Amino acid sequence: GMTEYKLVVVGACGVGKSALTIQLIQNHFVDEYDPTIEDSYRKQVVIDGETSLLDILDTAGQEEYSAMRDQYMRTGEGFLLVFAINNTKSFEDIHHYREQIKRVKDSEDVPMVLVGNKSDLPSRTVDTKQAQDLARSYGIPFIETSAKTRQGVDDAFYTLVREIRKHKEK
Ligand SMILES: *CCC(=O)N1CCN(c2ncnc3c(F)c(-c4ccccc4F)c(Cl)cc23)CC1
Ligand SMILES: Nc1nc2c(ncn2[C@@H]2O[C@H](COP(=O)(O)OP(=O)(O)O)[C@@H](O)[C@H]2O)c(=O)[nH]1
Ligand SMILES: [Mg+2]
Repeated sequence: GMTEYKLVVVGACGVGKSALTIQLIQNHFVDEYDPTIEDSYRKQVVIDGETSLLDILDTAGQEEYSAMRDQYMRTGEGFLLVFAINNTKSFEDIHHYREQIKRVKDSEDVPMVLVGNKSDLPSRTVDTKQAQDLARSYGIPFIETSAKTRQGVDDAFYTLVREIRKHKEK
């Protein structure tokens, strides 16, 4: 079939994984999506002239969840590491998600983007510099998003696809 990219969205409960995914797919802001629904969503997109079918796993369950997730993690070509700028714990969790990804990818080199969500909120608790510096250490892009305003949403996913393309050239 057509060109596909397998994307997985991860990060702490409540960071906005679902809101980001729904903004990408449906172009609206959902503020009360069941925090427990884990499903895959698709979108036909054009990125730098390339038409592809994005397959996006919006994760929600505990660390050990299902065979279907294990399968999605294995096919996963790129990962959005999401935290919320007003939640220090979600940022502190980031290495945990990166560790688990590297584990499911047989330790291999994995396209990723660090995403600081909820950029619209006034009471920032996560230091922008700390996020930039962490992303730099990982060798990955850092993008600030708001699922509310849609700022950064396309950039986050499209950047991830571009990272996958680069990886595929090796
Ligand atoms: C509100 C519920 C929610 O959004 N949750 C976020 C994800 N859940 C979670 N908690 C801890 N550790 C997790 C993981 F390690 C992983 C995971 C597993 C394997 C590879 C990569 C990866 F990110 C996932 Cl998908 C979710 C985790 C808690 C609930
Ligand atoms: N202000 C603001 N709220 C957000 C944003 N993204 C998500 N939320 C809210 O944060 C809560 C959790 O979002 P959700 O997408 O369900 O998080 P998930 O558990 O990671 O899937 C919901 O009340 C959303 O409306 C954002 O960018 N800005
Ligand atoms: Mg969710």
